[PDB]
Amino acid sequence: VRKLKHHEQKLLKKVDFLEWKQDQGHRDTQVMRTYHIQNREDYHKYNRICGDIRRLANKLSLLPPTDPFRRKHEQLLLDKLYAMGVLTTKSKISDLENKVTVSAICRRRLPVIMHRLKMAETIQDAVKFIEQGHVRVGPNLINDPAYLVTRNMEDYVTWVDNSKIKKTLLRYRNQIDDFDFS
Amino acid sequence: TRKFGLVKRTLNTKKDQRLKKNQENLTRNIPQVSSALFFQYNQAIKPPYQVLIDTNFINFSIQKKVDIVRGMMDCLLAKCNPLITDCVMAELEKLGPKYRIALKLARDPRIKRLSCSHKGTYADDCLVHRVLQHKCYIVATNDAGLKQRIRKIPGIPLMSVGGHAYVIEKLPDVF
Amino acid sequence: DDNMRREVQRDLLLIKHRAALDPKRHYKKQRWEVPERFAIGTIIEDKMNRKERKSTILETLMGDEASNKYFKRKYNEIQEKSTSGRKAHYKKMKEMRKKR
Amino acid sequence: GGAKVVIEPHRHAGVYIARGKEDLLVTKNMAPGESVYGEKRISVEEPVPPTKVEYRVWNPFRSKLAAGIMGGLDELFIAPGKKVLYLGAASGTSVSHVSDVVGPEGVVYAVEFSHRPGRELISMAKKRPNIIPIIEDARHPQKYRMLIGMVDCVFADVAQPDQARIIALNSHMFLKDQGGVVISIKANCIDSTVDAETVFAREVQKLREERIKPLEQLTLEPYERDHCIVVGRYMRSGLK
Amino acid sequence: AKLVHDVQKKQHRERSQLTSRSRYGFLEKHKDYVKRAQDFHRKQSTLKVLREKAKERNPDEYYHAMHSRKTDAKGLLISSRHGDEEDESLSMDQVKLLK
Amino acid sequence: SRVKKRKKYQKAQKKLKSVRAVYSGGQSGVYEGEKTGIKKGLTRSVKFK
Amino acid sequence: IKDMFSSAMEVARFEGAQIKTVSGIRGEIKRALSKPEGHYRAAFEDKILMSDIVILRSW
Amino acid sequence: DDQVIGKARSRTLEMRLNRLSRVNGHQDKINKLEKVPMHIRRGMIDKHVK
Amino acid sequence: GLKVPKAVQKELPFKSQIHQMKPQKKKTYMAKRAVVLGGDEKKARSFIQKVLTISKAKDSKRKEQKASQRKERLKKLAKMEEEKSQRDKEKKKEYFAQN
Amino acid sequence: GPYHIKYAKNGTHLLITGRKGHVASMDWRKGQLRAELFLNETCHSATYLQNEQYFAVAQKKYTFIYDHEGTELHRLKQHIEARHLDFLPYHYLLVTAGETGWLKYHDVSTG
Ligand SMILES: [Zn+2]
Repeated sequence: VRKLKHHEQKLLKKVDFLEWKQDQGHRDTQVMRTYHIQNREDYHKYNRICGDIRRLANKLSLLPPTDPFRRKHEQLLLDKLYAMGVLTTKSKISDLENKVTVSAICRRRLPVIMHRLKMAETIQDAVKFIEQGHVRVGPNLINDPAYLVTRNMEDYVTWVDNSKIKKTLLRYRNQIDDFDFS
Repeated sequence: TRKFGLVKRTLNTKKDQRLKKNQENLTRNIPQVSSALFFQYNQAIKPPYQVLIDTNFINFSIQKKVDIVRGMMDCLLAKCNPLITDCVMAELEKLGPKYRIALKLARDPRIKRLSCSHKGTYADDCLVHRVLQHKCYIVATNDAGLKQRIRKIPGIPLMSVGGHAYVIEKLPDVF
Repeated sequence: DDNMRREVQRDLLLIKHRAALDPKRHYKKQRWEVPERFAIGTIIEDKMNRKERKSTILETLMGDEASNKYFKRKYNEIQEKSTSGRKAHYKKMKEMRKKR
Repeated sequence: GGAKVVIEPHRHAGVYIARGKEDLLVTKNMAPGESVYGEKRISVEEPVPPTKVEYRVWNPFRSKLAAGIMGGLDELFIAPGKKVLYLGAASGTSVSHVSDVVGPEGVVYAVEFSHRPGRELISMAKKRPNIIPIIEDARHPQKYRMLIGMVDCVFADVAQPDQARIIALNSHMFLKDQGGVVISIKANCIDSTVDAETVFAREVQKLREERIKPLEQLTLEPYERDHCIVVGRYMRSGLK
Repeated sequence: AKLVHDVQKKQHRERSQLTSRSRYGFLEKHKDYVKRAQDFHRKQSTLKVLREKAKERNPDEYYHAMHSRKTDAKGLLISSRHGDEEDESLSMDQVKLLK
Repeated sequence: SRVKKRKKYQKAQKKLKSVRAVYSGGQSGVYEGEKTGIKKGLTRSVKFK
Repeated sequence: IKDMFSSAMEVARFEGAQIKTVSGIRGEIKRALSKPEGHYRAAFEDKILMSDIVILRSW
Repeated sequence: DDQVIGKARSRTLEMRLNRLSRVNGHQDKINKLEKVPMHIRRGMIDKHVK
Repeated sequence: GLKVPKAVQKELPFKSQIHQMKPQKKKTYMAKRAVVLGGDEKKARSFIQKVLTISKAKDSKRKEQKASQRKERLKKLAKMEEEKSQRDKEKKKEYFAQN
Repeated sequence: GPYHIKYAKNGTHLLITGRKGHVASMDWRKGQLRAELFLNETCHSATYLQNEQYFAVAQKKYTFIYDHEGTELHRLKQHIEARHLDFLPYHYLLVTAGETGWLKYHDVSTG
């Protein structure tokens, strides 16, 4: 705390007031900083789910490699996570242990889908825009940033009609038709 | 009146300077080529030569029974000041009491001795540093590694016990 | 201040581009971006005449005679390599077609 | 002759470069308007009227410290607040340039043995008020032990074959810990019986035996033949 | 050259455009052809890239600089040819002082 | 075979002015300047160890 | 291609041959043209220029 | 195999892969020990040798 | 140069739109106000231009010649590194035949 | 809500902990507040650790450790439902008991 002198640094080597061992390297903080996660327990509520997928893939790999219960359930879990967007491809089954990850479940959120769809400039501005209530999926407006937008359901992320942001991009390309409110 | 996209403030391990990995928040130097050298000649050294010895040169000379000063005079046909640095002497003293013969053959009145000022006793780095510093010495050695270092740097002759007397490599006036 | 930098922005260009001023001089390679603080100075000879002491390096180079000849020659051949095959060439080829 | 140049600072603090179509090394003038050895001066008009302060060219063919500076040394220890002990102030040629590197707030003690160079030193040190001319043999520092105390650097351009012992005496007496030491070695003056790299190695070994840790040497080859400059810091406790 | 004579590696000079066919100037040979073809190929490659982007446009795209940037009647972009560090219309006190 | 070695030595001491900076013989006349530039970033000296 | 043959009978005799320009652009005789007698249509690797000379090497 | 359930299966597979791998792979890199601290690896060894 | 069509470049995304500014047809006020000095100043402008273009052509010539230098020694160094690598992969095999 | 009040070990600083969400570390005899944070869950108790520089709050379930200006430094995965925090200052131990029937000591220096 005072940049210990040399005999002190030798005499108390394990002292660290910020980084502890149970913090696991502050990855809750670090990936919630990356994806701009609002409240604190979302990382760990996703981590329970990654733990459940990895536990099941462990127990399900422990079965013999030939039996159809193993093969069928690994394929069901693999297609389930790929259609949920948590996985990127269903090629190999070691993706169930290596590449399922809280950052994957977070990349599947709604502000991040907004940013990767170019509907905002950054994930903080996407969080601001859907806190301000511009973004609907399908017909109904979505208001919380934690919404998880699956592979089929990211074809329906749009803005609401009558939104000032929809008005300003149409009038940027001066295609604004004021008949249909925007 | 409130801000949007509100977050908790947590410590930023990429950017917080309070923690150990983030504690680290021109003038070029191309050393000039030694004026002693021609292209690869070292036109400046002339007798009496000054020959930096190391430990396996001492051990190989004792195992071959070549004297130090007379073997160097026979090899170069000149005069020689064989020199033992303090790290070479410390390496000989560290080699044990199976080498007491080598130790009291290196403590000789005719063998002069430099005094290196650096921590520890690594003779190969001491010899290489003080030979590429100055380009006025001969390096007498028998290490494969030290021989390859010295014969890669330019203008430094290299003596080595080979056969039953000394041979000399990068000196171009031996006969 | 900028009221001085806009005065001497030209001889600083010549000190930056020294290696083009003379075909026999060939300076060693530095970039020399303009420093933040500098000061223009005039060499005091102790005890070029008074007719040819100037107020810029630029006026000395322009008052020189064979240097202006060298700059005009080198500029004209840089120009006629730069204009070599571009557009007056292309329309002289098209009108060579359309003539006959 | 009458051309215009632009003054720009060097990496070293106190010395400047004068760019034109052939650039000069330049220092400020502590006594403006008069040349100490006939070198050409440069007169800027520093902007209450704008004052004409002026700058003086450091000829490296006539000055070993200029030869070292523009051959390129990493660390001179001569800086604009320093106290320098110049040993072998042959006359005031390089000492004037050292004096106005050092500035008005620092001191240059110019030690010289010969008396007609001493007269030149006093007639220069009147109009450079921070040069203290000391006419005494430098090999006995206990004589002028009463006149100087705790210099920050020691420049040494004596021409003696007991050079390193002279420097060791004056450094142990008057140089502070981690102070600077600059040596000008002239090989053919130390001893012509050996070659120049042998005598450079021997004098550097003598410096590190009198616990001046040598940092750097430079041969200064287009200006002098078989000279050298060794920079060191007086480490006083453990060169290691 | 190892087992090659100097009279073996001679210089085969190249021919010119025919004297009859001289208004289509410079009969071009294979080095001039590859200078033609590879330039057309790189311009087609960047044109294919821009057509790919126009197909993958995603018209719900919102960057904040479409409050300053504006599009003309043809649909293209208006780039203000003076600056965008200076204002185009100078106000009446400014024109008073300049006049 | 002599005028060969007469000229591959004149090439040789012309290449030597590219590696080192060869002692020319001292100052010719009045000191004009550095004539090729002063570089304040580069320091061409041998540091110790 | 304008004149290396004199008639449609000659081009019919030489249909399908491989020609090339002097710039190495390969090509092939496709069909005898109808209206001028010795003219034909050839398809090349890419767009040849007006300044080129097509070539049919034969023995 | 096709009948060996979990922990025997994973360690049988790990054993077989290490045994096949030891022929061509480097001896320094086939058997990496787990990063265990000094005062507890020495303790594990002392109690296991007891 | 590359001429990218109107039907494409009006349908490009916001990041990829081409900033192409139109010429000025009208003699505008600041263009007809602004003053250019003559005589000695026009020969100073011509001189600074001539210096700067000879400097730019000199530097371009020097850098293209340096490219031709290091491409050729790159080729010969590829020959040498392949030679040394081949002697390496034979000496290793000879070492494993001896051991 | 109801404010749990804790002082420092000297009299210099005060640390109040509202039951709804409101924690504040302040100099109570200057007017200097140096942390004020509305952690929207029901906080119970709080203590300083060894200075005014770190303070531990017993939140809805997990105990958190914040630094001087309020940034979160640690989220204790153990200390499942603290209600009572305390600090042993010679021994550098944060002591914790609550709605689990467990008493936990957390060495604060090494972690
Ligand atoms: Zn040593």
